[PDB]
Amino acid sequence: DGVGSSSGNWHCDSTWLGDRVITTSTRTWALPTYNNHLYKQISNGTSGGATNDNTYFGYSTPWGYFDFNRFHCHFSPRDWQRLINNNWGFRPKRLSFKLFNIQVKEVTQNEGTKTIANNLTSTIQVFTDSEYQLPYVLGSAHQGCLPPFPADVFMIPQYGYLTLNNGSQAVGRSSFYCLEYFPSQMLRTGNNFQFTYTFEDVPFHSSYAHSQSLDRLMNPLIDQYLYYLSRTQTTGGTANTQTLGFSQGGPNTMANQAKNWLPGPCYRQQRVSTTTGQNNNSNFAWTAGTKYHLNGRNSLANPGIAMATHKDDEERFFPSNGILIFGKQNAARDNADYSDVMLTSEEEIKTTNPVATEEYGIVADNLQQQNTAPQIGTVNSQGALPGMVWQNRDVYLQGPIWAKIPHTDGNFHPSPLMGGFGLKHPPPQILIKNTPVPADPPTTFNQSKLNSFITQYSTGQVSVEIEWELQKENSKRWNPEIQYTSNYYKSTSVDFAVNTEGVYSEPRPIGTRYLTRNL
Amino acid sequence: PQYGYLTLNNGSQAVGRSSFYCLEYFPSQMLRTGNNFQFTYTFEDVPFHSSY
Repeated sequence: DGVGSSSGNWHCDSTWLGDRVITTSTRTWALPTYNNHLYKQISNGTSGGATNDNTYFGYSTPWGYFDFNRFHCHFSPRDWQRLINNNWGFRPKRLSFKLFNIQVKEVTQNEGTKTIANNLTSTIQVFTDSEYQLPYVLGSAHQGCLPPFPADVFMIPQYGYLTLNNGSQAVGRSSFYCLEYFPSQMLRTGNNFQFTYTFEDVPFHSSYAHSQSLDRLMNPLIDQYLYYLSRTQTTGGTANTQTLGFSQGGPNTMANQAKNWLPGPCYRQQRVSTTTGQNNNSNFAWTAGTKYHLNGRNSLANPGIAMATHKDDEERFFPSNGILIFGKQNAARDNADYSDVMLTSEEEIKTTNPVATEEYGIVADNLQQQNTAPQIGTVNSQGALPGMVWQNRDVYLQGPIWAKIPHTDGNFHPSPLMGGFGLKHPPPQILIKNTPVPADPPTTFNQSKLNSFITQYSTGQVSVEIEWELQKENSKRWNPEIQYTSNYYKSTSVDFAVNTEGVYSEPRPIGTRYLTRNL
Repeated sequence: PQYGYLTLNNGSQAVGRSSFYCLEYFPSQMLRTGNNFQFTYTFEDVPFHSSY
């Protein structure tokens, strides 16, 4: 451990072992100085043009954190093609972490001449929060991941958190967390940092699509032995009376047959079309949205429960706020055009789940009599019933991996609505910060705190290794499957590759459910 | 020198069977000043050269 000797290597490799796969990825980072080393109250109120639905209260800290909670940090696009073609599922088991080659630099600005020189004595402060005593920011799909392409250099985000509020004011039950109250390890150049984490048990991910549906689980050749009500009014003519008639279900009346299972839950949303001439001519993005009400606020049900996107031959329809939407390379932040975003599709789960843009079913409404016509009622929102089945939302190449289950008394089927894995004890947050170095103090005493600092920033590498567990394919199916493939004809540039200017780019969101399985 | 390589083509355009190799995908050893690097290779059998 000296100045003139490096303290690491470059490990970026993926190995396959039958039922395991170990992926390692290495990047290079740089950390600036946040808030000029100060804690700051930040808030938003109901004054101005703002509404009550968008207010907050919180604090902002000089610490920066690491986010690798997204699948493209670990999987090269060939390895994503090896994964989804040959397996019925996967879950992770354990991971590791390693920071090394810390360099700390200082900058000086004198009359346009900006000089950068080494600093060999300054430190950085890194610690992990294992016992979960902080707010958990990860798993909320923010920016700042490791880059998809290994040759790129990225910038570390900033750590800030929210508390309770009443408008732009706090309450008595609010909290303030000072991040210099936790034990941390200080590293000069020539040091390093590492730890090792172990996942708990979790269900496998369902990386398959059923080849069969709930309404078609019967034998097409044998009648049933169990009747139903088939006729109430006679058919002799116009002199009809009331009667009772019964029949057996068979091959020609397969909608009337008795069934054992129910489709999944429904929470209906509004339908919009990709052809702009077929929609209503008003701004209905928020007024017609699907919302859930929570303490005088209307939060957007995004992306809602796991429901199918569109039925057969209707690829142009999609729910307004019920799917994941991914932006292309160099898309605008506000008011991006339709040709600049990528819409995903969850048509694989229509074998069990209802379509998000249609109702669940039809129930009875009153008590029919001799002088009373019977009435029906359309169910738009249905909770759980005994005997339902459903499928969770699919995972993607650039979607998130995990999410922390909130510590409450009760929860029901704790899978994340953005897809991925549900964990009670997630991977811990890692917080990094430059230790301050003062400027020249006065010669006489002063009890004020020092506010004149030397401007610094740091850099180095990072290494993440995650081991996955697999489940192999074991089907007896005769005809060929469906595989993810490339395009055969020529193009201007190769997909999943660099530009002629050096810009990496992803053409399309890749799903996971391509193989088949019977119900 | 500098390392560059060629693939298949049809005119100034690629085809589907083309390849892209990213050279930061292989394991490599990083050297500061004061380090070094070495290896050792062995040839297979080959006929003698006819220097006559």
